Amino acid sequence: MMPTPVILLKEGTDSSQGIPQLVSNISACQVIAEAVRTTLGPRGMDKLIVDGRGKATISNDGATILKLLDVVHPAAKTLVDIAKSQDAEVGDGTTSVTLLAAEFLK
Amino acid sequence: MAAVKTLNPKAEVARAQAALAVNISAARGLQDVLRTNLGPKGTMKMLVSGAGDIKLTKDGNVLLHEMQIQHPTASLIAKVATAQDDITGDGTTSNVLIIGELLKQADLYISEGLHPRIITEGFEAAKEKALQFLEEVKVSREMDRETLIDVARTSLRTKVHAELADVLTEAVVDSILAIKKQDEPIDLFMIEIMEMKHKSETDTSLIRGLV
Amino acid sequence: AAVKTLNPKAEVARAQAALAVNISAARGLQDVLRTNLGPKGTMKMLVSGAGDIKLTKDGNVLLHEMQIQHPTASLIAKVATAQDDITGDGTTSNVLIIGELLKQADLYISEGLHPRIITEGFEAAKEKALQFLEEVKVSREMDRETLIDVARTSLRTKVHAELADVLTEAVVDSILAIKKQDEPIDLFMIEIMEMKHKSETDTSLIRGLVLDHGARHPDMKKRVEDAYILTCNVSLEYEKTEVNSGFFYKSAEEREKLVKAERKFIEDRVKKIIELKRKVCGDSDKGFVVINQKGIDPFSLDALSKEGIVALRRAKRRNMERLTLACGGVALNSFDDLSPDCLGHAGLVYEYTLGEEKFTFIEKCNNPRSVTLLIKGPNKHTLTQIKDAVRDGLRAVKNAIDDGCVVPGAGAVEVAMAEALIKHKPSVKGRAQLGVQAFADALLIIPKVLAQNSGFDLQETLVKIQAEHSESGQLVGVDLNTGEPMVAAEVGVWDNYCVKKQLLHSCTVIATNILLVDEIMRAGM
Amino acid sequence: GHRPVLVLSQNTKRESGRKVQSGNINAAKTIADIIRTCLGPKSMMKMLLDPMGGIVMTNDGNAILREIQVQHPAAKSMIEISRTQDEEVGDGTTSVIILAGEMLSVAEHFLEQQMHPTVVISAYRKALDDMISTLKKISIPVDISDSDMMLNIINSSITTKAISRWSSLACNIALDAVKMVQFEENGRKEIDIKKYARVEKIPGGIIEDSCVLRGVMINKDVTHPRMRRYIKNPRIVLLDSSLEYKKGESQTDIEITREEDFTRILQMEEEYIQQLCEDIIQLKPDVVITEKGISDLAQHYLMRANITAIRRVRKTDNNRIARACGARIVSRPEELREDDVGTGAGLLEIKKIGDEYFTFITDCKDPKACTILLRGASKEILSEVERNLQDAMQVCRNVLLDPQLVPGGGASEMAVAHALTEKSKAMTGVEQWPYRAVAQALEVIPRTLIQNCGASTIRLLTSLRAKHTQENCETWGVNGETGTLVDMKELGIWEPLAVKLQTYKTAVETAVLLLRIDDIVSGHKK
Amino acid sequence: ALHVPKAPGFAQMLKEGAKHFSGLEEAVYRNIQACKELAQTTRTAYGPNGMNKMVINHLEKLFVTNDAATILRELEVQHPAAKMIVMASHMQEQEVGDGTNFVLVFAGALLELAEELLRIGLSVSEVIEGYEIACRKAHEILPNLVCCSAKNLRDIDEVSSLLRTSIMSKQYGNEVFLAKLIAQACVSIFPDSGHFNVDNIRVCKILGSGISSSSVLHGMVFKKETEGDVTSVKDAKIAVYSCPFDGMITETKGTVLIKTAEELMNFSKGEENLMDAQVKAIADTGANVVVTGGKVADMALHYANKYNIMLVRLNSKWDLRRLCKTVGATALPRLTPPVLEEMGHCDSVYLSEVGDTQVVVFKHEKEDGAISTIVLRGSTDNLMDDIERAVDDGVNTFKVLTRDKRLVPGGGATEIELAKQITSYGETCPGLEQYAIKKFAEAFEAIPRALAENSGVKANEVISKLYAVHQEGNKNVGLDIEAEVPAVKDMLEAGILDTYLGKYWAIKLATNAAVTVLRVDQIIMAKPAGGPKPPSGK
Amino acid sequence: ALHVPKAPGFAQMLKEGAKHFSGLEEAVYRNIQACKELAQTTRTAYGPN
Ligand SMILES: Nc1ncnc2c1ncn2[C@@H]1O[C@H](COP(=O)(O)OP(=O)(O)O)[C@@H](O)[C@H]1O
Ligand SMILES: Nc1ncnc2c1ncn2[C@@H]1O[C@H](COP(=O)(O)OP(=O)(O)O)[C@@H](O)[C@H]1O
Ligand SMILES: Nc1ncnc2c1ncn2[C@@H]1O[C@H](COP(=O)(O)OP(=O)(O)O)[C@@H](O)[C@H]1O
Ligand SMILES: [Mg+2]
Ligand SMILES: [Mg+2]
Ligand SMILES: [Mg+2]
Ligand SMILES: [Mg+2]
Ligand SMILES: [Mg+2]
Repeated sequence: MMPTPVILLKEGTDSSQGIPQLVSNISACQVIAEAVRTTLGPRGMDKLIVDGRGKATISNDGATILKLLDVVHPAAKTLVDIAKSQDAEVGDGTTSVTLLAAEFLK
Repeated sequence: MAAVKTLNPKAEVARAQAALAVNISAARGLQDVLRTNLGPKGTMKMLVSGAGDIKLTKDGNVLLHEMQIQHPTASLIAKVATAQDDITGDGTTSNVLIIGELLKQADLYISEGLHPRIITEGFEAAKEKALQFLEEVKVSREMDRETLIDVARTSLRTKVHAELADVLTEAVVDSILAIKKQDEPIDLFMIEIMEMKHKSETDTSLIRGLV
Repeated sequence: AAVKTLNPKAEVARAQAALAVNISAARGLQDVLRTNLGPKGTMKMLVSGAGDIKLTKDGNVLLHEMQIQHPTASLIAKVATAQDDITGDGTTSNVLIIGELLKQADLYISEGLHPRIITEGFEAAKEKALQFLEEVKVSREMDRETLIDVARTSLRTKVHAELADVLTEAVVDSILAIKKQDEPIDLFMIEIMEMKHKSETDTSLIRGLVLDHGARHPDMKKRVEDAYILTCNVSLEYEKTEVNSGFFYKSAEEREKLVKAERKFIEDRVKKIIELKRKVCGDSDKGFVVINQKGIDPFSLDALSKEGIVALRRAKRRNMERLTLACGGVALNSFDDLSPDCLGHAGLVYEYTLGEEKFTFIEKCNNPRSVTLLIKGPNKHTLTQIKDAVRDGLRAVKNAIDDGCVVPGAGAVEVAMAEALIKHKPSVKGRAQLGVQAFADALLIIPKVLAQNSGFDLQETLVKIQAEHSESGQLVGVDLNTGEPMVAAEVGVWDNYCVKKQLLHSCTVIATNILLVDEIMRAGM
Repeated sequence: GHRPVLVLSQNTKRESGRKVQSGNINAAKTIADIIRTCLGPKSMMKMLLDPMGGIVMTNDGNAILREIQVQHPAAKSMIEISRTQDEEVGDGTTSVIILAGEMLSVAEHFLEQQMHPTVVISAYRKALDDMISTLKKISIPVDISDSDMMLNIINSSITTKAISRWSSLACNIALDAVKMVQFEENGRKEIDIKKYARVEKIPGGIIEDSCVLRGVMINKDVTHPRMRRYIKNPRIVLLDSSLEYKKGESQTDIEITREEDFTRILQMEEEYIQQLCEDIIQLKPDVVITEKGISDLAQHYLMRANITAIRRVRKTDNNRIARACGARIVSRPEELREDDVGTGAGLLEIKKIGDEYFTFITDCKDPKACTILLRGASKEILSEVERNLQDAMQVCRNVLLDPQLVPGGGASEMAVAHALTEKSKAMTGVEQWPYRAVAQALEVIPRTLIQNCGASTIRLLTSLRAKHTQENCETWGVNGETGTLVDMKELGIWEPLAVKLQTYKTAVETAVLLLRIDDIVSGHKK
Repeated sequence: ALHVPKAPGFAQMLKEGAKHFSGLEEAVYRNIQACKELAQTTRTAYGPNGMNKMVINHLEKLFVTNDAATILRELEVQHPAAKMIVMASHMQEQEVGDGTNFVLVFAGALLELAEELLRIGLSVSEVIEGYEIACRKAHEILPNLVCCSAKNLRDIDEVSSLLRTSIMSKQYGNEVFLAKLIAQACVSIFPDSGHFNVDNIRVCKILGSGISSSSVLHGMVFKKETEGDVTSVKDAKIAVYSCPFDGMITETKGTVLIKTAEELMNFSKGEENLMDAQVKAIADTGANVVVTGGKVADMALHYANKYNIMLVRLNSKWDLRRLCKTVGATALPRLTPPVLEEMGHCDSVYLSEVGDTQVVVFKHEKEDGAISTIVLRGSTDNLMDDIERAVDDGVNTFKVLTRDKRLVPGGGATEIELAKQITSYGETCPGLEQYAIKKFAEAFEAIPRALAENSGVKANEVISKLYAVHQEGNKNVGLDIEAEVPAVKDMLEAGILDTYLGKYWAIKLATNAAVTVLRVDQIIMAKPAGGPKPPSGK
Repeated sequence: ALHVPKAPGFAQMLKEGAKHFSGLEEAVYRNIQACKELAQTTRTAYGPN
């Protein structure tokens, strides 16, 4: 890399490319799936999430948990989006969609 | 911008016309300051150091050393004048003036699209012809007392006041003639210079001995 | 220093320092603007604080977009601004001549000469040069070919050869369209409109008006073949009473009656327009176009559209005069007594849509006295550059038309003037001959810079041209392709006589005033 | 706790004694030295940097002084006296500053020698009285009907400015404008060049095209393009009231209960506009100028009668138009009468200069107001030319008011100095020494002229003094260009007596004022 | 001897934050480097095998796309020369709708080869002249490279086949289904008159069922609910009002002046009766659907419910005009009943529930109408946005085909043929312009090179094979992306065809941008400002 | 047009803390004023009184 007195893009622009960035995307999707993994089945459990104001939400629904997480990873947001889509179209299976997508990527 | 500034971001660079203009501006500033030194009718300069010591002089080398200057071209011209003073002991002001005027006259043509190399070639040819002419015009003479008196006066009148110069002329001529041996190099280490601070400036003289 | 003693926070440059500061600033400006001169000059890209990109070659545009905070630069910029405002050309030459005058004057001042003698020599040389310029001008009937040559001379120095060739015909035809015999040319009647949808060579001349707004009603026709034009300045939208009226009703029916009667004032004028349209054209072939400087509310828009009338609102103020001159109607501030004799005529009116904005074309006028130049280009900076180029070309053609004389270009008149000044120099008494020589050398800057930009050497080209001029007596300039002397009059390189006279006067005055400044003060704090 | 206790407030400084007098005199000398080099035909210009980003490149002393901000109160007093000299007579601004500085310089010597300032002030006042007497004695009359003499006087006034190159044109412009502005009504003579001799500067063109117009010129265009831009012999009606419907002063609200009232009220607004326009038209004018807006309907009604309208003209411009074309500004058009209609303009022409429209009401017959159209290289050049023209017009009006002249080129200074010395030769008290000091300090003007010319000050000044010691040599001065002694009857450099009297009085009074002062106190609030 | 001062003149007068670059090395090479960097940034997303890029702009908005124009728009490009090239790409997008990546890569290749020519000794003027000559030669050659024409635009199969190539570059895996959808939508639009309006195709994005569930609707879909009790109409007679569904009021000021008890007791009853009469008059024309652009009064809604009138409120006027075009209605400015010629008609208007969003559907049974809507389904918002971008590309391709029906082979066949022909023309030209012409011809190799690089094969072998085949005399042979090894195949038979107008405008704009960048010799940059955008951008 | 730059040459080459006074008014008059001030300070202690 060279200083290039006049830069192409403005300072602070971060770029990630190649195989490592897609492996990182897969890892982020794995993390998102793990965030709701335990809430599946008749022996599933509930998660408690506290927002900034201090109110807590207790839920077994995968879509609710994913919405309450402030996910900012661009690749990991796709799992939240498909969970919302499954909730909208069907209403059930919002955990299975994330588990299956992350398992495909893994 | 430049190639150098890419490798070293905090680098100061002047390229081509910029560098030439910087050098010529520094030379012209030095010439402008040292113009008033030349000749017996030149003006005395007043130099005050950091500690507050007062130094009055007209010498070109002394003024160059005592100006508060931080320019590279000034440093080179100061080195040239220092060598001039160390070897010949005279002509430092003329040295600076001629360097500055040479640079100005060269810039007179370089600004018209002429390459500096042609100017330097002309300078070399003119220098050769000038050296030949100077060899032709020199006046070979038997260095009697009168000629040495005239030379010493021609230097000291420029350096100091006319009456003090008249005294110092006889002083230096007699001092040189005393220590001179026939067909031998003159050793100036054998003329002690001692400073006393009680009488007037015209009371300086030559002692045929040691103090 | 006295000022610093009275005001500690004061900046002062006195005598030789003042002269050096002024001359250094002038030399820096000249060094920057040297590369602009001539069609072979280089193009500069200017980026503003907001990142706006501007590509230009004007001396004035460059001067304003240069990031300079110098007093002498400000004075020279003001001189160039006046030059551009009046003559419209010669700003780069203005800066170059000012800088070279200052340099030549400093050449003698550094030898102990007082600036007053140099200024006297400058005055004498300026008088002689003006006399020679009067002698050398070519008074010719300004036919189309000469105007084409002048416009090409300006535009080739301003833009690429093909774009210059297109703009030459466009500018000359636009000027000739609005020209009236022995009557001053009003450049306000040539509208300049920018569209950003095609190539730069698509710029052309529409013998009519192009409006940057279209009909606001979807049901109005988008193309009208034979159109009556009604240029009006009457408000067709709802207006409130000036004296705070307000309504008072006691029932819903009364409110409905008041609502219906609230718009009768506007409906009366809309009905007058509709009745006039019905009277003038009882068939659907003829069309009616209403161009209103004021607004039209949706109710009146619908009422007009139901009658097959195209209505445009919020037109430009100058567009009233432009439409009156082009279509041939009468701009109306009221509909008190409107008759068919107040209607203009257009042989084709259609609306062109480009992205979000819409444009209206009013073409096929009988004999339009106001035309429009449609600037087209793929980029905004291309449009701005073409706009500057057409401004310069219009100014050059108008100047050439104003006084029938025209001056050969390519620096030929500079060389001839310098030779005449050298010949006249012995007649000048005193030491002002040095000032005269400095003025001649400063005048010689234009062929020097032209040869330098063309890639040749200043000394050889200049001496060749001067020898050719002295041997034959002809007006020979610089051939930018070969470097040999060339007769500018025969080839077709022309310069405006008024531009040269203004150059001489302004450059001499500003150089004389700058040379006599012995102090710059900043003590107003 | 335990805040300090003290009599005067904090940051209240005070200096007293010889220090205050020395500081005041040094401040005055510094102010004089600022503009010392801007005197004479060979003066060099100074470039001033305005705080608001502007540039003032001028040679006038008053402009330079007023562009400089100072802290010492003595310098403030010097700037004030320069401004007063500029306002009173129009020139002599850089001479009075130098004279005051020299007088204070020669008073400092007596202050250092145990002389009370009151004695110095008394000697200064006696000297000033004798200076005025001698100046009135050595004066000569002038025939104001002789145009050549007036032109020569204006030339001598403007030989020191940057306009000396076009001196002939400048003198003609100044004389014509001053004679045009000259007015007399109800037995009161008046030359108001501040309000009726307007200078308009248009950058571009050449200065040789600048001229004084037999009329006025404003930067205005027709309200509507259909109006004529060229009328041969226009009948001009001037207004200072709106030609549009406006709300009344009292609070007014309408109440509408029937259908037709809204349209009726709008029609009444239109009818009021029509009535106003008809009232204007009844006088059959050719052009209407007002200071307030004109409605579009009013424009239509005026155009129906073939009348050109200019919308928003400033009050001063409207007054100048009224004076030039013989009109009378009216407010209510219903009270317009035939006398108020302005006939006398010989042409109305609205032409285009550069990219702007300008209205010309020139060719007036016997106009009492005029505009001076200036063309030039740039704005700063035009500003300096305007300042020089102001100096020329002020000198011309001073000569018209007082037809006396005194020799220039320092001749008056040396003549008055010699007369004062001769008078002092009979003085016996201690006051004679400051008296002679003032007499000799008067010689600073020819010395400054010689210094600016570049000649030898000592030899030329001694020769001038020896020449003035003779009998008929009160008109012998110094040539400021060639640096030689010459009789002012040959060179022709004469200046108005009023200017010299004002300069002398202001210089002596400033010296007295600054000598009276001691014990400077500062730092207090208001 | 410690510091290097600024040179007297312009260097000292320059402002503290300003920057000045002059000369070849300091200006032209830097501009070429910046443009090459931008081209390299966008290169990888070229062709059917191009890869999407996640771009997050300054507002934390995520874009997943392989559209070059969108990527350049979201990127915050600061270098002025790269800004100029981006302007050229956006102009190409506006004029045609496709070929932005072609413009970018061609400009980058042209500027790189221009830098090479400048380094070997050529001047800027010579390079520019050679580039212009070669561009004119290319525009002359291009009409001869046309292999086929559309020859029919009212056929679903033909239009789908034509748009397959256009929308195969994006959504490579499933382009046949999207081509069929866009073909149906475009054929519904484009009436007997030759004019085709791009804005007549609307896109509705509803989450839930994957993009395979998308469909085309001959009408309008609005994401809202009816405001009344009626939710379905079978023979709709829409009446459209631009005015609020309420009794109109005076524009000046309304004041109910009551002077007696009777007026006070009768005012509300009279207002109710008046509004009831107005609604009954509207309903007496048969209008069973009322669409308004303003608010709806409570009494108005009550009386609409009483008379079995469906109420739909369209907040935006653009939607109102689109609905008027769809159903052939007239936006009445008053609440008067519509006359027979200004009442809209629709085969069916009903309230539906797609996914989890309530929608109001204006449905035409006929396969015609002024406006047709494409209903996009998907599991992600970004996916539907990318599908919408592909739909826009297909619609723009159809518009271009309506403008000009000529087609040129894709897959790099046209670029290789142009390069070969321009190179052959290069030797015939004596003088220094031959180098620039040859470099202009070589710059066309960047298209097949990028395609081969993205497809995962060796670009050099592909280009060698393409030259061999084109020298044999086959001008319709391009890169075969359906292979694991460098291979070529005929593009006319494979149906991979590019529009003639797209290539023409892309070549012209790229050449103009490269030449204009080359013309710049000095750069004077002002100090950057931290202002919160000019007011022009709102 | 808001600041006065240093004159090219010696003025720009001068060090940051250095001072240069040249010419009659700038040097000789200032020196004479300083000497006069010193003499004034010592003057009042001259003679028996
Ligand atoms: N084709 C040409 N051949 C030779 N000289 C030309 C040609 N065209 C213009 N010139 C010269 O170039 C000058 C124009 O330079 P230009 O860039 O217009 O500067 P400015 O805008 O300040 O006039 C004219 O003086 C003219 O003599
Ligand atoms: N040609 C001349 N020769 C000699 N003295 C002149 C000449 N012209 C003007 N003067 C003198 O210069 C003075 C005017 O100088 P000026 O710059 O106008 O100062 P001020 O602004 O104070 O009037 C007058 O007193 C006059 O005597
Ligand atoms: N099936 C295919 N086989 C080979 N090449 C193809 C195929 N489909 C499209 N292409 C090529 O892809 C290119 C289009 O790239 P694209 O990503 O659309 O860039 P742009 O949007 O700038 O046109 C065309 O030049 C075409 O030759
Ligand atoms: Mg479940
Ligand atoms: Mg020596
Ligand atoms: Mg030009
Ligand atoms: Mg005066
Ligand atoms: Mg594409």
